[PDB]
Amino acid sequence: MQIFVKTLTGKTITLEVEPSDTIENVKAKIQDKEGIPPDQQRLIFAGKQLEDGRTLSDYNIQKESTLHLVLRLR
Amino acid sequence: SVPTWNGFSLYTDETVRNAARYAYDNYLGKPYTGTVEATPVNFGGQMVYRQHHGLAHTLRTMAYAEIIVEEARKAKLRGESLKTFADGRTLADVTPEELRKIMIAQAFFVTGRDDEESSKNYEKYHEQSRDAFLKYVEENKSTLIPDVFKDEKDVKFYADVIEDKDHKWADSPAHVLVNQGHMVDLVRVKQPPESYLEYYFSQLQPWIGSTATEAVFATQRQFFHATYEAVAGFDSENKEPHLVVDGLGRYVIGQDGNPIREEGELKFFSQKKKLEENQRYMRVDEYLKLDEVQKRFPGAGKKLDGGLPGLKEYQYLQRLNSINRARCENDVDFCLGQLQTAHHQTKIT
Repeated sequence: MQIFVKTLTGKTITLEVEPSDTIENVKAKIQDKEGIPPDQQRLIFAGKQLEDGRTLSDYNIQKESTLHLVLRLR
Repeated sequence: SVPTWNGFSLYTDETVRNAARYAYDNYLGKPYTGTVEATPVNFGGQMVYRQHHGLAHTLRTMAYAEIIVEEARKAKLRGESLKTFADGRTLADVTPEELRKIMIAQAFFVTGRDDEESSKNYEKYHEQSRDAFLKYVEENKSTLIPDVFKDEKDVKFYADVIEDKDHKWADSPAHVLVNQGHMVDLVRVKQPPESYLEYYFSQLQPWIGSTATEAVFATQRQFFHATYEAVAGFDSENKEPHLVVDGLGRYVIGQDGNPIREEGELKFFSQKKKLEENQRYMRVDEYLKLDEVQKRFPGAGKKLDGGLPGLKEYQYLQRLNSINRARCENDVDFCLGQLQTAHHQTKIT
């Protein structure tokens, strides 16, 4: 399963994912490709920011879906 | 064809800069007292209370006003026909004295906020923004009246623009510039960037024409770079769902090759309105080659990367994190210097 993470600067992060890696893990997956500390992450889906401890299939994200990555200053 | 200018400019006028200083010293530079994103940041070294709706944001809106009028004047001189108000004037007919009063109003437009709350504090926040503006004028009657504002009726007009109790965002040059100037600054954050750019473009275009509008958003990008704010990317082949900005909705493709229309205009779809099998949301790339969109939006087929050349995501983010961004958010002169530099940059060569 693959999902799409889009940044404001116009980058499309194709992730390799399975239905309920919690949102910590995907934020940890993002840290491994772009080096971004989760401290500074905000993930959005359908206009909703994904609280962690929860997870993907809970937010009903199937294949070929698009998410937004919004960066926080530290 | 165009009103004689004072030599007036946001970057040299002392009155406008004084209002900005005042707005910062007494509001924008103070901690948020609400709770939505009210926590301050120590920009790699110093504090920024209101990173989103703060000093740099406010000054950018004022800078938008300066360039929008500049380009409106050039547009009228080209013989373009711009949208008119009830008194017959266009944005090209804004006087120097009027633009000064507008910018002063702009300086106070978000002073009344207590946090970054989106919705439920709108009236309260603009009332306190209005109150701040009136307090500043009262404390400076001696110098402001009649030399800047003709009288209390003049003062009241701009206090009402700030107040915005009825949302007459097109009633006057003051209304258009204060509201659209505030609005276009959201390009620094909104996604999908293609949807929002097309939207804001179409909001501004009737007032100043396509050529002038392009120059505004091209200049805006440099305003963002100069104030260490994020510059969005644009891809006309973006496959993510198109966002209908007004009402935050969608467009839908049915089983037909075609998109669903009313009776004709494209049918608005709410985010919570569930679909038929074999229907789908319209993608950004699909919306951009819509013939009605192609005709009104010249940047429909463009590809333009965001951020900075040679920097990767976290590198770019770290740049936006630097102490220099904090300096823009805390030093009126420094921020105006940056904006002035970006404003005139194309004119040096």
